[PDB]
Formats: sequence, structure tokens, C-alpha cells
Amino acid sequence: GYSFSLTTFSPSGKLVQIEYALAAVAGGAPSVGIKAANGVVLATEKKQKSILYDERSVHKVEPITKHIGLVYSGMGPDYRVLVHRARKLAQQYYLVYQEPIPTAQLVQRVASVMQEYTQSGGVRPFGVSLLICGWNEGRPYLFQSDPSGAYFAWKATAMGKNYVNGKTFLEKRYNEDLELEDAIHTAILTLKESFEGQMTEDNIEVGICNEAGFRRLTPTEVKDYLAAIA
Amino acid sequence: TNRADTLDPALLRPGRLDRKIEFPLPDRRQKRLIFSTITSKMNLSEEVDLEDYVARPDKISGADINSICQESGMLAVRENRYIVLAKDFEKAYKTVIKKDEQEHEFYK
Amino acid sequence: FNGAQCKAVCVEAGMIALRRGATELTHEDYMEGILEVQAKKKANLQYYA
Amino acid sequence: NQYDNDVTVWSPQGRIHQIEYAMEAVKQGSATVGLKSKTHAVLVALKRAQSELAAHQKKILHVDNHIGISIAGLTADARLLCNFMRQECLDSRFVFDRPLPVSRLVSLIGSKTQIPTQRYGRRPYGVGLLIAGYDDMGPHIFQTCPSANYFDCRAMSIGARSQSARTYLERHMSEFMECNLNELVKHGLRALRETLPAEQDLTTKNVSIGIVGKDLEFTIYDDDDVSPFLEGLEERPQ
Amino acid sequence: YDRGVNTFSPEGRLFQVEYAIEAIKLGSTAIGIQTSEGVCLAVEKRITSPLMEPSSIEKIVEIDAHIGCAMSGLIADAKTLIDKARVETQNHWFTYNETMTVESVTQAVSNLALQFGEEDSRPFGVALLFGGVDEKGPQLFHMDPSGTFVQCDARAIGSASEGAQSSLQEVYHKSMTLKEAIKSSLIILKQVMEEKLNATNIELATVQPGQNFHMFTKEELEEVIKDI
Amino acid sequence: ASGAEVKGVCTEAGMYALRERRVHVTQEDFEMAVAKVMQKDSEKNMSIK
Amino acid sequence: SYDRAITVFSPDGHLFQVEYAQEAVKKGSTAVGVRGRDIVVLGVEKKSVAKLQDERTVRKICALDDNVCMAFAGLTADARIVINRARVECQSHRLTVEDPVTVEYITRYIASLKQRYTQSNGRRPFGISALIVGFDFDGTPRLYQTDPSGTYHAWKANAIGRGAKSVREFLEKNYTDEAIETDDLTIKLVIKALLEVVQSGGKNIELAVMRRDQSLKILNPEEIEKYVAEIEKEKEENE
Amino acid sequence: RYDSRTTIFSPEGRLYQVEYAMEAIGHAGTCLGILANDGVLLAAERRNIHKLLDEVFFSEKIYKLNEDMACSVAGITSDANVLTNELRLIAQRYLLQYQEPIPCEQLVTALCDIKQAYTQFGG
Amino acid sequence: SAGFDRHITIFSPEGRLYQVEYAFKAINQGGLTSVAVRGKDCAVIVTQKKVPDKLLDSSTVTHLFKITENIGCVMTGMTADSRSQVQRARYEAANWKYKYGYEIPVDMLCKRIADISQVYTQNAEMRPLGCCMILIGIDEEQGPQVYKCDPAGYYCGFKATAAGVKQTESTSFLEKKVKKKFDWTFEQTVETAITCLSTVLSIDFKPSEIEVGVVTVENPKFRILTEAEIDAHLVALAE
Amino acid sequence: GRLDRKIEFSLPDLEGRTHIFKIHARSMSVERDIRFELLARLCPNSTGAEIRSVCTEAGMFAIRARRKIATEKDFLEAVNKVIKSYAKFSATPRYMTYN
Amino acid sequence: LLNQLDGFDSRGDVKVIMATNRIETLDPALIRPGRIDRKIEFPLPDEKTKKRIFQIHTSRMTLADDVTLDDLIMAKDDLSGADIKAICTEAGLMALRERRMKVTNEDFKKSKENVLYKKQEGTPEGLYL
Amino acid sequence: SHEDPGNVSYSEIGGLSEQIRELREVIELPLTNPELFQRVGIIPPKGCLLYGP
Amino acid sequence: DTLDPALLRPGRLDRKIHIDLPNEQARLDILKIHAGPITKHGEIDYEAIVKLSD
Repeated sequence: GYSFSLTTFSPSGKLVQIEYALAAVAGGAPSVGIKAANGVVLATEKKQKSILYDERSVHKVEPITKHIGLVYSGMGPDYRVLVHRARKLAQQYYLVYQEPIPTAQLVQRVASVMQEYTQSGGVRPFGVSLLICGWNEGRPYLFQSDPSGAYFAWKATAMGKNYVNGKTFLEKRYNEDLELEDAIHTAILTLKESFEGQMTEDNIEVGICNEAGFRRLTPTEVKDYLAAIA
Repeated sequence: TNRADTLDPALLRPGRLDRKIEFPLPDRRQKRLIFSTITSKMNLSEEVDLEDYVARPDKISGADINSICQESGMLAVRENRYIVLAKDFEKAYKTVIKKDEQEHEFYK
Repeated sequence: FNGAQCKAVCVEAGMIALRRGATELTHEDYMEGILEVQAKKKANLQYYA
Repeated sequence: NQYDNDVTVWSPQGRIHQIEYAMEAVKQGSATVGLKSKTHAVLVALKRAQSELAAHQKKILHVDNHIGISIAGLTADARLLCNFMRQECLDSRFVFDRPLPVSRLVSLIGSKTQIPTQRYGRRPYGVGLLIAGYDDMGPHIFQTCPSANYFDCRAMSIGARSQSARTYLERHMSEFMECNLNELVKHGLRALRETLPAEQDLTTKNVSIGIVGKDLEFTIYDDDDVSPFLEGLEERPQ
Repeated sequence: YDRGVNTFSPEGRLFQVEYAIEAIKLGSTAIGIQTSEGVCLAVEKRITSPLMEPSSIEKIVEIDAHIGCAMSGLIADAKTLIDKARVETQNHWFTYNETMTVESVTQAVSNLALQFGEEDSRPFGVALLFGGVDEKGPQLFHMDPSGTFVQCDARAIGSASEGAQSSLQEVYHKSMTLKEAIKSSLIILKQVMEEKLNATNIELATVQPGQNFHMFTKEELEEVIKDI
Repeated sequence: ASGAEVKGVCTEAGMYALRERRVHVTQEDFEMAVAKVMQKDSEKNMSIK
Repeated sequence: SYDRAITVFSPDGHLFQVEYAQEAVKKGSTAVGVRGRDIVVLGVEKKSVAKLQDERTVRKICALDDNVCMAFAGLTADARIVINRARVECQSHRLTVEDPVTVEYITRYIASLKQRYTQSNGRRPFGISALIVGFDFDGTPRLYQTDPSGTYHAWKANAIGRGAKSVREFLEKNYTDEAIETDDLTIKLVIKALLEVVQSGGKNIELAVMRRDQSLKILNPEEIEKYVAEIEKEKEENE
Repeated sequence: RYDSRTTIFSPEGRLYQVEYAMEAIGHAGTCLGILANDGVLLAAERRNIHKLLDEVFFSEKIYKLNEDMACSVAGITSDANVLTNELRLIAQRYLLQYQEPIPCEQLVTALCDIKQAYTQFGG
Repeated sequence: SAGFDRHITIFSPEGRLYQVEYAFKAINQGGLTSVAVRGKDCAVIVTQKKVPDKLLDSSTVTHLFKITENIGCVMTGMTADSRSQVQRARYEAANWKYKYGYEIPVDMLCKRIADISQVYTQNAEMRPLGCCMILIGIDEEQGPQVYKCDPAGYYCGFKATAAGVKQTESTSFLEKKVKKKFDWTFEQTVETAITCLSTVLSIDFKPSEIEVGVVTVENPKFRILTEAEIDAHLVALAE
Repeated sequence: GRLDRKIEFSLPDLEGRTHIFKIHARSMSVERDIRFELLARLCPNSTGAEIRSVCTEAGMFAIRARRKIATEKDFLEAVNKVIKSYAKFSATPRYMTYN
Repeated sequence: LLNQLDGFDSRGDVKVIMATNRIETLDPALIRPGRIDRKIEFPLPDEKTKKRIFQIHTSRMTLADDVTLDDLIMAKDDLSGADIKAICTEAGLMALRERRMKVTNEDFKKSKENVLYKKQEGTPEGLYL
Repeated sequence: SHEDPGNVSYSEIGGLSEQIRELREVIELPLTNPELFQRVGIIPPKGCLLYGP
Repeated sequence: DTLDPALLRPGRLDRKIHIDLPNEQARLDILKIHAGPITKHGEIDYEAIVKLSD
């Protein structure tokens, strides 16, 4: 019975309310994202609870600009909040500099926002881990954040249920050199490793990032591609 | 037991762990097996399908399949038939751990 | 006054009349059993002016 | 009893005990008695001292040309509501260029003391106001409470052992309405001489009388226009 | 429990102010005596070290040309009240070309003796003795942390004030003189102090209507002490 | 680790050779045993520090 | 009450946290200071050199003006804040009043800032105790000390930090009215005080003086060695 | 016992969050600098050396802060971004004010005052 | 578990927070049932009333709150949260109409209400408005819509929709009923709504207890049915 | 009708402690020129048994030096011993802030 | 012991001294007056006498006198004299372990870090400073 | 054990007829006959709990 | 509630069945059980007893 709340350190350890938010992230819906040579592939795992829900209303894959994709693994109600913050911030950058914002500067400022919520002492942290990507100046990128304010840079990663198992498959399956199609193939493979047995044109939801810009794929080509891709 | 806060300064150790093996629990594909074995103890009319509720996220850990079997078959013993309906599955999914449920489906 | 204080008042009427060596009880000694402050104390009093 | 600390908490019997504790803090003041005739309103209080040599802590204080208050309880809140009272008096005396009716002033007092009884961060005011005034319809004797449930009466009495005073007020409230100032004031101190234990007598220096009249401005008196008020008495019936 | 300035008691009362009235008692003593000839006042310094320079310890400070003071207990709450009291009498002289009388001074102090509030800070820990000469002659005044301000004819504060009041009520009456009250005060002092009475322990402060300036005795106090 | 998780990896690599059928104990068998008795402790997105 | 927080009185009338923030001062390094009649002198002990750094930045004696000097004990960060604000305050006094700054004014400022810092809501009290030595008005030497309560308190000699009772007991057993200064008895008195330090290692001694017209003079640990030598010579002459 | 918040003191008197921030330092990446004239160097340990990163940042612990100063870092990572931005902004405001580079000791004391502002206040 | 006694909005171990999943049955203290259905170019709300009193009125027990001229809603849970949420919805729809010049689509309104509930959830020291809201409306190029807003701030929206007390059973009937691919010719919708509530609650009652709110792409105005035509539909499904 | 009075007492007031000062001053070897009310101020909460301890401790100081005529300073340092230097160790004082 | 020690069987002149380290397990029936009058603690000593106790414990050995015990004297904040005993003897034991008459300062390091389990008196503090 | 007085049957109680019949099916049956349980082949159940005010 | 959820798993105890506070017919029937050995007359207002009880 301690820590409680956000203003004071432990006797020796860490920030238990951030560790619990990370556990709530790890208890979330799975996702996978892979940086290839020319593009970046994002893929989530979106199961409706009943047969009643519609798949055209809520969207996991969400663009920040015309060339910057972003998925998560956590809670949509906080996700939309920090999405809207990132929207307004990226449009403020484009007001200041009249140039589309680079992804490193996005990740700096979004990390500053999340860090400002981790400061004391009445607000809770986000239960949201991001996977940010974009194609700025030829070389595409991939940046994962976390509730603690930190950030990383990945070649391919995963987040959600069985991220450890999916990551051990990613270490074996993926490599340095692929194209976007082979990236989607290995991405649906590593998401199909951990998802339920019935995977359709609606249970997944996939957006890509070519150098020609962000592209959020449709259920038509998603159903064409995952119609027993291997 | 369930709670694991009792040892490993001495059970699972460098050197002591020669066959001291950690044992978690089974994945999906196992509830189907329990549904195959314990419902083979009853008579199984000839056609009341069974994968229709593994697709429900029941999570009913692997004793209470027999609780479903007991309450369901003996509810058919209120009719004293040995032959099984799908109504046994609804009455053993609204008299068993239908409490928590189902949902919550927020926050993932 | 509860019955506790009923007993307290009548025995204090005995005792107050037992002070001065009166021959029997006296009405003012009953009243000073009652003016044994109705067992409500003290006060210091300080700030109540 | 672990719910019995703050103003915000409703009790599981619904009685917020901070209000009850403020009432009990009011019950430990000095005795005071206010009562009105048809034409004159008189409030009489009792003084005390810290020691023999020191002077007595005063209770009747002036407010306005036709308003005067008695008091019991805390003195910081007393002077706080005094300054607010004088302020609201000179506010309407500035704006409307009329003397205030008493009822709207005491409604403003209740609305003033409402906020420290509902939000968190202020205490209820330990206060013992007995207000005498003159609107167009004659004298008024109001009383307050720390629960801001102000009352109108014809004769009240608050403070320590003030209940025998209330019995006297019961057995003379029919007689109060007809008389002029002098026997009215001596009915007031024929309440105060029963607000005291019987083994000591009310002297000059410990009593205070404030009269406001329909043509008479509010005036406090101390020992010298009270030496006329203290004669005209007999002893208590021993 | 009671823990906090914003909670009463089941029987009264604070319980923060009461702990302040307790916190008075640890301070050094002081004795002021009203006489119609004028107000005299005395204090004990309780000098600890020979390095402790005696004229730097303030007990009697100067508010006005005819208004003195003495402090108690905590030092710095007294410093706050003295600073503000000095400022406000000067404001009175500003808007009225006259001297703020001592009752008006102490009402002006006890307007915020209890303005204690941390939201919407703590209660002060000092007892004050006020002497001065208004138009009604001399005045001697005593306040407390709770703002319950009263006039006193000869008040004693702080440590050992019980026997100070008792032996003070033994000797005092209304038609005393000045020097008799001075030596009667320092008799009570060297019955309630612990060290030998000498030139450095105590200090006097006397104000007269014809001697409004210099409410102090400086080493003629030696001559006063050696007359006992 | 404290002394002989060496022996844990050796034994569980022998167990992997036991479930399978081999007589040569290669390095990948030991590395699978490392994956058995070296994972948990694991768990990143926690470097912070 | 309890040892939580600064706003509550004790059941017997104390403030626990002023007394408890005095303990960090009571368990800090020692620094003494005396006044001669024309030259003032003070200094700190426990140089505590860890064999591998510089120490010109860790100086515990600084100045605000050309007339006044500093010292402290307790923890050093609160000393850094108070000194930073004190420089500003001394200069702001120089802004309006065109005098050289009197020592009594800046000590009243330090104690007033310290107390209004202690009164407020949840601000931790400054656990220091400064020594403020200067000679301005007709070259009159003064030295005042502070407290976490905020009580400026004028002395003639002083001892703070660890075991300050023993050190002040030596100044008690020395402190002669004669003579005078005479800047030689004052130098030798500093030598006797630093010899009376809690350790008196001979190399951890750091002393700086002011002759009431000059600026601060940092000494050299060879002159102090001859001072220790003549102290040992007088100790042999006692026998 | 006397834990609850960063303020107030412990009964000896020590501090709680100061030592516990130090014990939060102790489990982090190792840095050092060396004694050299005509140059100075830094050393740093790579946390998270896993094979699926990018290393495209050129700097994870070093922060080239003004022009002629860099800084390593150790401890909780994301507080340091708040600190490095603010430190760069302090030195840059100095350069704006004087058009002379910052002489580094008032820079260090500025950051120490920034940290000390959260050591004193509460909570 | 807790342990932590879940008093404020923090994260507990493994891994949830308990305040919102206590707020999810503040709906369940309402004692009330709501069903929404979208089949075709219409949309139907149905909700009963629990009036035991003859002294109580019948017009002002209405839960169907006409948000705007093309958007309706129904509320369950406690009444004060519901009505305050409704005035927030009206105010923000009017804000849309002022700022952007045209009628708000029902999606953005649910997004804005969800965001308000999330801000009420993100910052503490406010109760998280324990009521659930179902919206309906017609949009051009999308037909009709049915949406649900959570107290947590999780909006969603879908074909056959139900929230309240007994809606695990209602969604069980709507899985067992919206699985056959027939069209829904508006009396199919009204009949399935009345009979789904009539099988969940199993009452088969007067036309004076349920309230029916409809919207159709022939008159896009929100419309509340009358006792006569409610009786007409009820005897039209009476075989 | 058996045990019906319940005589009350508690800690003495101040003058009770002066009377106990009289009592345990007269029954041992002190000097008859000293006062006690200052010592009575120094005992806000104490017992007459602890007044016996105070008088025997002033006797301990009167053993230390060869004293059969107890000064005021003997009882001064006796009370200073008992209530401030033996209440627990010595160091609840050692700050001014007050005087 | 209670009924015999300071019961009856008249006391007179029989000196009895009892000694402990801790006081928690003491029945207060024996702590009360009549039976035991004076209560006497002992402070772990100041450094001003640590210099003498370290000197005298090192008074009867050979030692390379360049080394400074003031490190050891200032270091351990709650030293007893058994600490000083074991230090001043065990440093000579570490030196004479390899037959050296005089002791190096890192033999004092080894000695003190044997004697105290985890010699943890540096920061905290360490950083007064 | 043998302090137990036998009572009247369930004619004293009522309004729990569902609980009477169903709890009878979970208590009384396998000692009347345990082999309808063995006609279907299922092991009989074990126990229940009563609760409320 | 305070029973450990290791005991709430079926097989050990099959189901937790609830006995409620009675309804109108329940109160009436158990009342007429209790109305038995009574020297009553034609006066027994059953509905007032059951409805005025809650």
C-alpha cells in the first residue's frame, strides 16, 4: 500500500503508476508494425464483441498528415485525445514553417505532451502506446512511444497481447531488406500467429506509407490480399 | 496453488532447477478438447454442435465444463431424458459464470 | 436529568445537608444538588469573551 | 465518528455535526437577553473579565444610527461580521440615501454566512447576534445561529444557562408588550439576575444595556446611566 | 484528531488557538503596570552567553512617540505585528494629522491577529503588552493570539505569570505611584527570575504624559536596582 | 544468475534433445534452453533508466 | 500535530519542524567568526578534499557587497538560493539608498525572507544558519547569526556546525577584553580557534579576513602553518 | 514513517526524495569524462542494445547543447528532454542577451536552480 | 485486488481501473430498458416508462430528448447526469451550427460528447456522469445512423442497439434476429422492436408504457409517436 | 451503600507543589534562605514522588560538593537534572527562538 | 528474584548492579522505584575521545604512522568500542597475515569492511556538505 | 451430531417452491436413486450455498 | 462476498441459490401458515396485513 500517488518516489524502485499503465497497455489489443526499405506497414487486430457492430465507424489506423501514419495498442478514448493534440500541433508547425512536419519533431512534441501528463499529480497517464511512422526525406521511419514519455526507433515491432511471442516471430521471420508487399505478408503472418482463428476483411485494418504518401487501404484490397495470403 | 508468492529463493534456482519446471496453463483448442471428452460421458443426441460456444469468450476454467455437464444433463433429468439439446447450453450459460461477462470492451 | 442524575441529586441533597449538621434535608440543599452544576463542566472559558 | 471531521460530509443520519459543534461553541458564551415592547427594543448582556484587576470584555457594540447587535461566541468572526454589517449599512446609506430595513440586512447576513457552511475551506461562524432595529413598522428583535437559520422573535436569550431566562420570558411575554422603557429594562435584568448562580449578585461594572427607540438613536450605557437602572429592585426570593 | 484550524471540538473549541495559548507560556516574562502618573513596563531577557550582546535583543520597541510595546514567545510573529503596527499608525497620522490612540492601535492589530487562513496563514504565537498615553491619560492594554483584546491595569505574561498575578494583586491598587510600582515590579521580577538581578538582565520602559519621549531607562536602571 | 543456471540451460537443452531424438547437442539446442530458462526476466518498453 | 507539517502547533506548544530543520544545521560543517576592533575574521573547517577535483567552486565564504561577508552551515543549496537573492537585495538597496549597505538591514531581510518562507503553505524551511559579518558605520565591526526560524541575533563571537558547544566553549574560555584588536591577537585568536576545531588536521583549515576597509583576503596554507607552529611554541612555553 | 511527500524533513534531519532520486540514479547507464587538456571526452553505455533498433539518432546520451558544449545523461530518460530543451533555451537566451557564448558556470547554476525549484516546493 | 480501495482514478495492478467499471452500472441503477434498430431507410427508438403513481404526470416522464430538428436521443441511468448531458449535447450542436454554418452530423456530436466524458475522466475531482446515451439521425450520403455513447467516452454505433438493465438478453435476441438477411420495411422494424422488448421483459402490455421515437428518410424531422398509432402498431403485431 | 464517595484528585496545582517543597525541604539538610515558587514553575507536570526525587537529587549535588546548607542553585540544578537532563537525555532544548 | 532482591529481608547496605543492552523485554515491575532507582545510559562516544580510543587500541603494535585514523574516526557514525577493538586489531591481523609488522591503509579498508557488514555511512550524507 | 432434533417437513415453509424443487434436485436425488445419474452417466453434483439477508 | 474466490468455483459448490425477502403471495402464504392456531373470527383482513407490510 504505497505509491500513491505521483508526487513521491518509491524506497528504491520506479513509478508504479506508470508501470501499471504499461501493464494496461500490455493487456490491450495486439498490433504489429514493420519498417521496410521503401515503406512502413502498420496493422492492428480489431475484433468486434458481437456480430452487431459496424466496421466503418471507428478507425484504428489514422493519418496525422498526408504522409504520416499512426496506430496504437491501448484505449481509443485517450488515443483520440492525443491524436487531436497531435493534429493541432502538426498544423501549428505547418503554420510556422510552411512545410510538412518531420516525424522526429512530432515524436519530440508528443512525448513532451505525454511527459507533461506524467507530471504531478492529479491526472492519470495515458494507457496508450503509439507506433508512429512516416516517410520524411526519402528514408521512412518508425517511432514507438510509451506512456512514460520515452520513445524508440524500430525496424519491426509489436504491441498488445503476446507481443513477446510475436516479437520472437519477428526476429526469426523479418530481416533488413524487403518491399511493402512482403512486409504486409509477414505482418499478417505475425498478426495471424496471435489473433483468433476467424480473420476476415474486417477483423484486421491496415494502412501503409509509400514515399508517394500515406495510404489507408480499403476492405476491398485487404480482402483481396488476405484471401489466404499463404 | 493459484497464488505464487511463496518461494523461489530455493525451488527454481541456478542448479536446483534440473527438473523443477515452471507450469503455466493451456491455450485455445483446449476447451474444445474438454468439450469433446466430458460430453462424451453423456449421450449426445446425435447432433447438437459444440464449437458454437468456444467462439463465445466463456473462459470457464477446466473444471466447470463438468459443472455445465452436471447441471445440463441433470436438468434433462428433470425431464428424465438422457438425450441432449442445445437448450442445455443456454441453461448452462445462464446459470454458470454468466456473472462477468462479457464486456467490458472499453479500453481494450 | 436522567435517572442517574435523579439518584445523584437526591444523594447530593443528603450530602449537602450532611455538611452543616442539619437535622433533616432542606429544600435549598435539594436545589444545590441540582446546582451541583447539572454535571455540566467546566468551562475555562477563554475566547468566548 | 470518522465521518465527523468536515463540513462537506453528510452524516449517515443526515445531521452534519460541524453545525452541531458550532451550536455548542455558541452555547459557551456570555448570557444576554433581548426583548422589545411595541415602541422600544432593549437588549442587555453580561460582561466577564480575565482577572480581578482587568477590565471587562464588552458585548454590546454599535453598528448604525438605528442598528445595534449583541454577540456571543468568537470575537474575530464577531468583528468580521461587524465590519461587513457596517459596510452593507453604509453601502445602502450611500446608494439609496435611506436607513436600512432590518430584514433584508439579516437576509444578507444569512447569505453571507451560507458560503462558509457549504464549501470546503472555511469554518461556520461561531456567533451570537441579537439584532435590534427600526424599519417603518417598529422595533424588531432578530437572532442568528451558526447554521444561518435566523429567527424573528419577540423576546430571546442566548448564551450560558440562558434557559431560566427563557422561562422568565415565557411567564412575562404577555406582560412585555405594554410597558415603557424603565420597567422593560428591569424585566431584562430580572432575566439576567436568573442567568446567574444565586450566591453572587449583579453589580454595576458587569452589565450592559443598549436601547434603540422609535425616536431614540441607538445608545450603549455603562455603569453611569446604569446606576439609575440598577435601583428599583428587591432581593431574590430566598 | 483535532488536527487542523478548520474543525471545531465536540465540546468547543480550538485546539489550534489553545495550542498557541500554550505556546505563549514558554516565553520570557514581562510585567507592565498602569498608573495615572504613567505606564511602566519591564521584561526579562534571559541572556544565555557572554557573547550574547544585551542591547540587540529586542523586547521593548518603539511604535509611536508615546506608544510602547513588549513581545512574547515566538520572535518573528511579533516582528510581523510590530512592522505592520508601525506602518498603520503612520497611515493614521497621514490621513488625520494626529496620533492613533492605543485602543485603535490594538483593534488595528487584532483585525488580523486572527485573519488566519491558508485557503480562501497559521495563527500567531505571541502575546503583546501595550502601553501608551492617549487623551484619556495613560493606557495599559493586553491582547492575545486569539484577538480577544481587553484592558488590564497591571498584566503579566509568559512564564510564571500565575505567581506574578498573585503577588501583583497583593501589592497593587488604584492610587499607586510611579517609582513604587517600578520597584514593586522588579521585586516581582527577581522573585520570578532565576539569575542574579544586575544591569544586564532586565530593562524598563516608562511613559509619562509630560515625558512622552524616551520610554526607557538606560543604566540609571542600575541606580534603581541598587536601591532594593 | 547465482551459480548454475548454466546447469539449468544444460539440463533443459538435454530435455529438448530428450523430446526430440539426437545424440549431438548443438548450440541452437542450448539457445532454445536459454529461451526457456532465461526469458522472464524479459519485458521491455521498460528501458527507461 | 505530528512531525507533519509546519502549520500545526504541538499539543504542548511547539513547532516540530523548526527544531527539526535546526538539526541539519546542528549536524553540518563548522565555521567560526570573531570580530577584532578594526579587522574582522572568520573561516570554515572541513575542506574535505577527495584527491581528484578542484575546490574553487565549493567556497563556503562569499560576499554580497564590498563591506559584508558570508558564511553558512546546514545544506548548501539553500545557502545558494539565499545568497543569490541576497546579492539582488543588497544591490536593490544600493538602487534606492545611496549608502553602503548596513549589515543590520540585510540581516533583517534574510530573517524576514526566511520567516515568510516558513509561514507559507508547504514550503520547506531553509535548513541553514548564516554568519553575516561587516563593518560600515564608522568602521564598527558587527557579526550577526541566523536561524531557520528567522531570528537575527547579534553576537561578538560565534560557533556553529558539528560540536559547536565545544568550539564556543573554547571562545568562552578565551575571549579576553584585552587587547584589542590589535590585529595580531585577532590573527592568533583565529589560529587558536582553528586549532580548537573538531579535527584541526592542519590542512583542512580555510580562513578569510577583512580589515573593514579592504576586500576579502584568502590566505595561504603556509602562513597558517607558521601560525600553528607558534601555537605549538606557546603550548611548549606553557610548560 | 515520515514518508508522505518530498516536503517536509525527516527526524534527524535528512531528506526522502533526494536519497531516493540518487537511488533512482544508481540503476542507469554509466558515463564518465577524463582529465585532458587540449580536448575532453565522454564515455557512455548503450541501454537496450537489441538488434531491431535503428541507431539513426547519432546520439542517445550525448546532447550537443550550445556549440562548444555537450552533455551526457543518466537517470529517468524523459525528464531529461524537459531539462535539455530548457537548458538549451537558457543558454540561447543568454546568447541573445549578450552575443557572447555562455561561460558554463552560470549555465550549470541555472540548471541547478531549475532542479532546486522542485526540491523546495510541494508537492 | 484492491487493496488500494479504488477511491480515486488511478491505475491498479493487473491492470484495470475500478471507477469507470463502477460507473458502468450506474446505468443499472436506473431500472430501465432501451432498444434501437437500424434496418433500412428508417430508425426506431423504443423505451418503456415505470410510473406507479396516478398523482404523477405522464408528459414530463419522457426520456426521448429531441436534441436538434434532425437528431433524437434516449437516456437511461440516473436522471441528472442524463439531462445535463442532453443540455451539453444541445449546446454543442448549436455551437456547430454557429461555427460551421450547417447542420451537425450525428457522428461528430457523439465524438464531442465522448471527448467531454473523457476530459471528465482524465482529470480527477469530478464524478464521471454515470449515464448512457443512444443517438439517432439521418445523414445524406450515409442514410440513417444509430450510435451509442459510453460514460467512459467510448463511442460506437451499429445496426441493432440496446443499453440499460437487461441488454445482454436483448443483444442475444438481436443476434438471434439480425442474422436473417431480409429487408426491414419500417413495420418490420417497429414489430421487431416491440417484440424484442416484449420477449426480453415478457410483459405484453398497454400502449401507454413504451415511448417510440422514429426518424425516416421521408420526413427527416425527429418524431415521437402518439397513443393511437402506437396502439395501431401494437394490434398490428397482435396475432 | 458501600463505596459511595469517590474522592477525586489528580496532579497538584502549583501551590500543592510548593507545599511538597516545604515537606521534603524540612525533612532533610537544606538552608532556610531559599525559595521554591521558581521551582514550582519549573514543575508543570510532576509528582510529589518526583519532588522527593528532586530533593534527593539536590542532596546528590549536596553530596558532590560538601553541602549541608542547600543553595537555591542546588535545587535549580536538581530540577534541571530531572526534568530537562534526565527526562530523556539532555537535548530537547538548545535553540533560542523564544527569549 | 522479585520477591528476594528488593522485597523484604532488609536491604541495608548490599550493592547490586544490573546491566543490559536493550530495555524492551523488561518487566516494568522491576523498573519502578523502590527496586531500581537510577537509570544510566551510555552514549557512543564523540570523535574527541574516538581519537584516544583508536590510539590506545593501536598503542601496543607497530604501524606505518603515515596512515590517518581520522578517516576511520569520522566514518562510522555509531561506533562502539568493540568496533574499534576489532578494527585496530584486525588491521594488524591483515598486515601480519602476510607477516608485515606495519599496516597499510588499505589493510584498514579491508579490516573495517570486514568488521561492519556493508559500511554504509557515505551519502546519506555525505552531501550536507 | 446427535443433538439435532427432527422437525416438521416443508409444510411449515413456503414461497420457495422453486428453491424447494431445484434444491431437492441437487440434494435428495442420488440417495433416492443415483442411477438416473448413471443412466445418463454423469457424476452427481456436490453442494450449494444459501444467502441473502 | 467475503468468501475466497477459490471457493466460488463450481464442482465444489455447484450454485449459490438465493432466498429473498418475501413478496405479496409469499407473505400471504407464510402468514396463513402462521394464521393457523388462532381463535379468530370472520375478520381476517389478509390484504391489509400483507400490503401494509413491506
